[PDB]
Amino acid sequence: IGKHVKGYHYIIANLGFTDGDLLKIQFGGAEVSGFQIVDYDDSLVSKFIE
Amino acid sequence: TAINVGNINNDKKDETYRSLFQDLELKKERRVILDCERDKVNDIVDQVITIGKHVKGYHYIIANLGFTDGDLLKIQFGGAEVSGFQIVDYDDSLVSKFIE
Repeated sequence: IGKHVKGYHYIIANLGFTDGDLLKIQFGGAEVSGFQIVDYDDSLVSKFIE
Repeated sequence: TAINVGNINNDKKDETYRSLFQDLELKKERRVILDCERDKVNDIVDQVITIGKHVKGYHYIIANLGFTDGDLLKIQFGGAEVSGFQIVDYDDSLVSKFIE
């Protein structure tokens, strides 16, 4: 329905932002904020992901 | 505003396409004609949905004899008007006896 252009602004209220597929609205123009408890940038998780 | 969309490789396809509509944003272009092979249509249609240039305000014209031969249900609920051309009439009884 196209309600993701520049003007809308969504909030993902779970501790897993990068856990689901979100590239789909990566270029729509709307803003998207979320929460991440598993910081894939932390060193321990990087050795885990490998 | 004729833009040669033909010469593009597949690896840098997403970059030159957003840059094509940030070049179509200079003119605030809301009316676009495609006139391309049916395969290159669905590629163009897809990137259009990702940037969001299919809501109420845009109008596309598909210049090929295969309007219903591609997928149109995707850009069916955005808001933009879309037009094209069809040669195969699926309401005629001759094609009906052929489709059956």
